[PDB]
Amino acid sequence: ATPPTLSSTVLI
Amino acid sequence: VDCHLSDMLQQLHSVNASKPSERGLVRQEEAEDPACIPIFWVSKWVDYSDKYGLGYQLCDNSVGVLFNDSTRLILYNDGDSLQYIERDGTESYLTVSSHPNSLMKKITLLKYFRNYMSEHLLKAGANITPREGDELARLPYLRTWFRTRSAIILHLSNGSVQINFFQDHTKLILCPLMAAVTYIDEKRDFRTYRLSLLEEYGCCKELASRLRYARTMVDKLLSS
Repeated sequence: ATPPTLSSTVLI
Repeated sequence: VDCHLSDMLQQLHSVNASKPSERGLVRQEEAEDPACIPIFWVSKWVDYSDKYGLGYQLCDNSVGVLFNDSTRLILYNDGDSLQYIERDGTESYLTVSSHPNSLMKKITLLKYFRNYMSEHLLKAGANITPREGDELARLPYLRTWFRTRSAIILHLSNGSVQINFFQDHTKLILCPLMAAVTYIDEKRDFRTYRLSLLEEYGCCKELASRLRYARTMVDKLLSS
């Protein structure tokens, strides 16, 4: 799986 | 819902010209309006622009993708109903259960984007409750978007403009039909203000700064 360029706030 | 950007630009010009953070006593709380809360906004998004495009989730749990070829595929919150928008803007309504073989590739991509967002990302404004008839409203799609060193700008088909600031996670949702602005602050507090009332009562330097930035962003959307 290739990670995206950018994304919104990730879960914690 | 086309000529809405120019209305938003005029509304922003009006509020910014009034210098709202420069009042004798700013009474921002008096500019609040709960009746102006937006029905739709982008709760999650993923940038895969190098090869596929931008995936996003709306607050109603519907997912969409704006592909690199400038086409859009939207999956309704039921997980079967689909909406496909061509570059010209022509809409087509289909289902996953009975989909044309022509969309197999784009549907597969949307399902990957949907699964990524579900597994990895936090839902913005998750605490907000929907009103009595909001579910019948026309589901908007992402018209256009762009990134800056400070924010992501999202322009919806219903005329609304969303600005998500990277550094402090603050967000603006501008609705031109209601001439209102929703601000989600650092403490994740969700407040909606009438723009004509921010002119009347003023606001904090924080919000006033975001509104000046918003005017620059709307100008960029209109020039594009």
